Amino acid sequence: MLLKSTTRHVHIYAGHVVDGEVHPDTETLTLNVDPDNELEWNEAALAKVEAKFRELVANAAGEDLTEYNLRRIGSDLEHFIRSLLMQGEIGYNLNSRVRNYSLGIPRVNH
Amino acid sequence: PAILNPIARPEVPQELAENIILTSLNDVYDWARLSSLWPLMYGTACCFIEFAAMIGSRFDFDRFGLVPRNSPRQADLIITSGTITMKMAPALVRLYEQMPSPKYVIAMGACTITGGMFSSDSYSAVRGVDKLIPVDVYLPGCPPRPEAIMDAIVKLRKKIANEHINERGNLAQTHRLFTAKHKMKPVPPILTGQYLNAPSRQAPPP
Amino acid sequence: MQLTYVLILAALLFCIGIYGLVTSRNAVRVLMSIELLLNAVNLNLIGFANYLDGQQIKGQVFAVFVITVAAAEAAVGLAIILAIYRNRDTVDMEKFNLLK
Amino acid sequence: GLLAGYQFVKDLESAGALALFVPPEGGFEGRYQRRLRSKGYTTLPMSAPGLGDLAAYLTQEHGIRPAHTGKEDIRVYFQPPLVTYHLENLPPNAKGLVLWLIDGKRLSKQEFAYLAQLTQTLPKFKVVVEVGGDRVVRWEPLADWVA
Amino acid sequence: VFVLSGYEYFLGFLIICSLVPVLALAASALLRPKSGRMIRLTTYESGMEPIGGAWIQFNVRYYMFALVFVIFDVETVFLYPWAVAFHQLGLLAFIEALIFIAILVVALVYAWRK
Amino acid sequence: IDLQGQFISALQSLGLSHDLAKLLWLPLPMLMMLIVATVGVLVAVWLERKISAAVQQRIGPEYIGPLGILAPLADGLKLIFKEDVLPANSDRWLFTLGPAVVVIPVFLSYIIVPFGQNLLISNLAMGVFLWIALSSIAPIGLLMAGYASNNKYSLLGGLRAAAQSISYEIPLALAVLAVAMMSNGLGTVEIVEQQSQWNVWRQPIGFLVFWIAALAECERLPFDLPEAEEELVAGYQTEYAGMKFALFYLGAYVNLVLSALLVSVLYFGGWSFPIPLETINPFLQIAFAVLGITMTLIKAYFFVFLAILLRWTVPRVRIDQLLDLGWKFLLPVGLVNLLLTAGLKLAFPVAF
Amino acid sequence: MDLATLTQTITFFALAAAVIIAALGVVLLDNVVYSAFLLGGVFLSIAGLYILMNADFVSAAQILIYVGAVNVLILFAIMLVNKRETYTPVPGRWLRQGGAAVVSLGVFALLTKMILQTPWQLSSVPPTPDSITTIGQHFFSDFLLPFELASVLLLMALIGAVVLARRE
Ligand code: SF4
Repeated sequence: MLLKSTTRHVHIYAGHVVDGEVHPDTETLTLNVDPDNELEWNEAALAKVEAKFRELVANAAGEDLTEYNLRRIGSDLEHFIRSLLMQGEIGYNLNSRVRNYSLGIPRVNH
Repeated sequence: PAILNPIARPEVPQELAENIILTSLNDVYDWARLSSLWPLMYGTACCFIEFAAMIGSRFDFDRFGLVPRNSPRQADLIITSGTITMKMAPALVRLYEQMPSPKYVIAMGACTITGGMFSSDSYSAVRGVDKLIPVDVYLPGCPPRPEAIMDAIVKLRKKIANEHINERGNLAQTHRLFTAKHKMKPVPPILTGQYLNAPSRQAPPP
Repeated sequence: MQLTYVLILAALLFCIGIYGLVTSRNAVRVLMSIELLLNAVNLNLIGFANYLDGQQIKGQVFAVFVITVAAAEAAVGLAIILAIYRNRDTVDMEKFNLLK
Repeated sequence: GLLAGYQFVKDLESAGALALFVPPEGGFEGRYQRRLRSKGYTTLPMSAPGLGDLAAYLTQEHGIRPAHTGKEDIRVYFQPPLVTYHLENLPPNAKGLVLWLIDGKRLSKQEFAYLAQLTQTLPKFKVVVEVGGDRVVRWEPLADWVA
Repeated sequence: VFVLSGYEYFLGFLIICSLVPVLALAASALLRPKSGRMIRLTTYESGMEPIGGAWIQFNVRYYMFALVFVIFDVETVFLYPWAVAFHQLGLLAFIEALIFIAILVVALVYAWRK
Repeated sequence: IDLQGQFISALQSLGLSHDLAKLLWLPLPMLMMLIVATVGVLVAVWLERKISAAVQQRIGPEYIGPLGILAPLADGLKLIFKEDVLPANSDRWLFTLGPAVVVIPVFLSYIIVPFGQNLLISNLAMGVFLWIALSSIAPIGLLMAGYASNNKYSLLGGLRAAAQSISYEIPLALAVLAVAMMSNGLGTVEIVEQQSQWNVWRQPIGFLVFWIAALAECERLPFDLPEAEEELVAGYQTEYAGMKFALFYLGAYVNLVLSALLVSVLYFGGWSFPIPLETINPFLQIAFAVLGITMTLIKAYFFVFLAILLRWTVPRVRIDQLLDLGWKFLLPVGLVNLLLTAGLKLAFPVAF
Repeated sequence: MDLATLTQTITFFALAAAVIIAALGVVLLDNVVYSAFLLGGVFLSIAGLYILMNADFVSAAQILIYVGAVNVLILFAIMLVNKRETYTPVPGRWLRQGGAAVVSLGVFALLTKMILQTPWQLSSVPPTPDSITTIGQHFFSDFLLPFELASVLLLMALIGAVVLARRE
């Protein structure tokens, strides 16, 4: 059965989405960055997140398949997203939905 | 690096409607989903006991139409009631996401919007449910007066009315998804039955 | 609406029930076809009762006894199938060949 | 009433600052907010019990000092103004930036007068305040209801 | 020939009652969010995910009652015209039907003692 | 006033093919009974919702409308507006067809409830027996909802819904056989025109039998095991979210209303302010029609009231304490009542 | 040439098409649960066909016993014996079908050759509506032995199934 790490705007599983199911395979490691649209994504920053994920699974993982490890990966991605969202690549969506600043309020960098 | 955590400056703004026959029907739509919010009995700590006292007869919440419901699928609201440890959190995302789309959230307590007292020197608490699901209304206070929950529901009801019917595009999920082969040596599940049928309980060793 | 096509429809259920009676792989799927056959005969009887012998219906009573006995016999059949499922642990009717 | 048009929007565009006397159920006021969003206005409610001088959070740039809990010694964030930032993050075809305040009872006369005077200056900006009360949703200019 | 008089409402009402579900349910898809198909399709096992294997450990605890129900439910169909004709019949058909009922009661006692 | 006659004649005066005229009067009562059925559902929901608050020193909805009058309106409109979800391995045909199967026959059984003489749809010579028949179709829909769901949690509690519904139909049948003795047949008009000055006094036992077997149609907290919220969450319903759950909800309450109306017509009568009515003329017919309708609704309301009032007085029973009512208290007693009524009609054929 | 006889005709052909289609669904579909529900559909359609033929009691009884009780019993017995239906094919899986088909088809034609050749006795008299009092009279005038003897039939069937499915 699945072994997942469901934070906000990072959901990681251990199967292969065929049409909307997941089908745990033990080796596919899907990802679902920001489903709820807390952030407005570009084509570049999202690729940076993708590459971080790829070089964070393969480059440093050779131990068991616990939820501990996937949760650690999700934490590293959710900190990388802070970095992208502070530096100013991506930003909040502003839409008339919730607008809760889960990551941070806007600063000015004095 | 000039305005950190910025706003995105959208375009193609919203293309709202203006005719009266549709906006009155929108008012009926919102009033209907409004005045019959059906919560989910989700209890983890004393916030649930105040929610239970809210069920009671000193002051119910059956009026303005709330039925405490037991399953997520029939439900419309998670009044998040208690602390969210790091071992029950997926058992909350799997209750939230496993629910129909026009659904709302209330975060009662301080142990579930910043971790409260357990926001420091704790190693198993989630310091805010707003980093698990999109909280829609916040009310503070470890155990709050359960009539304050009805203030939060007043404040949530005047936000359901703030919605529009040609605006349900901000209600689905985009699923920006990927795949990655790996090598992490799967282990067997050590979480089964076998509490008394295990050989070691019926076996004083040598 | 005529007697002729009622008889033909019943005969067609009879044919289909035979097809399901010979084609069956399972063992619970045979009683279903048998019940179809019994339904067909009931249908013939009711047709005869309406058209041929009306002022004293006499085939409707016989159909009552038919549905009675068919229910009882289906009960007993499923009881037997529950028991063979205990030993062989299947209902693949082509595994019940104890002769060569 | 049971059905209302867009005269609320005209009253708001005329006066600049209204004061809703909705009931204490919060079920029959968000529709007028919708009628505003149905025109081009964009909203931001930010719950006055939590606003300070109302010249530092709206006009000027102020310093928010988050919660340290023994860890992470005192630090500022300097969030920008609420009225010169959302007003610049509008879409292109934006008529204005209305301002909603849920709990207005807790505020005082002085900042009511300030918010009223702030409608004329800083043009594309309007105000509404939900001062709870009457059993029928009626409104009044916010220059009135004071002095 | 059709002597039942009292139908021609059963038909149309079977139609309209088979048409309320399909129509109240078709008046939902016209106005509702669409599918949300990734993880909202999973099966409710109280927050946690299902274990696996997923069998039931079947039992006769619900079969045998259906069996005896089939018996005693076939039986009642022999009693409605008895009750309805009890005006016309009188005696020697009550004596002749309490035999039926007594043998039924013997079956009931058999199922009861087990 | 024979409204059928004037409707057909006035419509036959401008032509329209008199057979076609007799054809075009069909849908009017056929939808009027749907109107009063839906209204009875709304009333039953509001009644339970306020009386379950009176029992507890509580106050039900008063902010929806004046007094919660518009609460089930909100519920229904919402459940229209909600998303529907079809879980992973569940079947597509059976899932959205279970609730239809369990809901339809309860509506279809409204072709026998009188509300007044010649103020019903098509008095069938079979009548109540057709209700006993159509009520046995619900377990198929329940098992459909159980099988058409990967939720073992559901199927484990959908089989016990086809264990009580398949258990409280035999005494439900015997208690109405005991009425078929008296009334020369099975039609409701004949069950009730036998009362001209009531069967409860002569069926003091079958009343309890019918009324316990009707409450226990997967309805009320004395049993309602397949929706045992505390034992196992909503049983077979927990995967039904939008309008399908509304179909189940509707079905429960409308079946309760049908049970109340049917106890009224069987044992008390949808007429008959208890004096021998018709001892005291269109303007008088329109008066006694209203009087009979009103008294019918009085008795139906009293039974709805008692039914909902057991829900908050009577903790549930596991499954063995339940099925030891059927075949051990309702079925032997129903047989005894049947034999008693038979013997008494044989000895004392007068009064029956 | 009428509206009242036209509804009977249309209803009859609709019910007959439903019967045939649902029986073919019972017999041809690989999954058996669908077959059981379609069998219930067959039973309902046949109960609706009987009403056209002036049999209402037996129709309600078919709806009360077969679909009500027997079909539920089959829906229990089927999940009693579901194990993912892991059946490997045989080489002659087609052969048997073909044989059955032609055999079955022949019978139909043969029966049809009878049904259209023999001069039935239509007996033009209006039937009787009271098809329930008459059956009561026949259970105690003509067909009394089957009543009294189906009693012990049901007893014996209960005694049999109770001691053939018992778990021991
Ligand atoms: S916030 Fe207070 S009431 Fe809520 S769980 Fe924490 S300590 Fe308990």
